[PDB]
Amino acid sequence: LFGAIAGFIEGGWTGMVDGWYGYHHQNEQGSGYAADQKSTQNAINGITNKVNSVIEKMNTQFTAVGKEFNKLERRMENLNKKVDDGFIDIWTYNAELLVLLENERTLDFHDSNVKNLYEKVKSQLKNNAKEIGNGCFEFYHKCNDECMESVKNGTYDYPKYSEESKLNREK
Amino acid sequence: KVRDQEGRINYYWTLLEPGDTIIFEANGNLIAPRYAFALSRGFGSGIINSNAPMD
Repeated sequence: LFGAIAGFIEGGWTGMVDGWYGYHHQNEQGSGYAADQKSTQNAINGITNKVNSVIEKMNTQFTAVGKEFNKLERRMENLNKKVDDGFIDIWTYNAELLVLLENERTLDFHDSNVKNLYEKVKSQLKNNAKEIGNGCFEFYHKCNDECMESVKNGTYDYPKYSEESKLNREK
Repeated sequence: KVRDQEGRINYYWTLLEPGDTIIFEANGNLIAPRYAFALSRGFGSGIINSNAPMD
């Protein structure tokens, strides 16, 4: 676990409907909910390949399990029963454990993606913004929709607002 | 000679289904049945070859 989901970020947003991970901004123009398309798309590709790897790795040949034996062949019937029960037990154990462990792999993957998004935004903003907990940043400068979109796609231009942020911070 | 004897007795068995008859015809060399066993069957089990106490 990485501490983002059910961690320093408490709960999810029912408002964000276009993706798994994303931002919620609040400016003078208004607030919103935008999903991070790059991280969400990477997660979608990974989860799709995991599901496909689980499904398509099972290949079988045409077989018929059922067999019939007479009364004088009971060692036959018992051996057939043994092979059938053994295969069923092995497959049941394997399937249950595989699902159990892959659920933890998927949830950890989502937690890591959220934390990585948080760290990316933090490294972009540097000291131009303050961390106020809950995965939430407060800007020392004045941002419009261009600034918010710039933070979102990954082209923030810290030097543009460095001076104003310094003036507002040291006050 | 085995068990003091040279002659041999071959032992045979079969399971009569409920609602069936067995007919023995013999002009000699018959070791006839005297006691039979009505056998209701159960779960598959086995025979353990051991020398251990029983509790």
